Amino acid sequence: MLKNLAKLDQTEMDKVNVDLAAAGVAFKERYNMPVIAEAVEREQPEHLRSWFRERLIAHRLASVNLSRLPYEPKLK
Repeated sequence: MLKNLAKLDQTEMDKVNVDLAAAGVAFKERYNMPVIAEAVEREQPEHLRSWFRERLIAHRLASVNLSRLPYEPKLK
């Protein structure tokens, strides 16, 4: 109703944060700069290891697409 703590929930955002790390691993194409597949993997809590894996496919799509919607202008 008001308290809304259940929304921000450290676990809720934990889940969202893990994907970002996964995306970072997709920066392995950009391995012309430093990317540690070990680190990202180990940064993700083994508990939800599957989540990293599943998200990895998602981030693979997002890596190969290139698009991703960067900055660009585009304003009404």
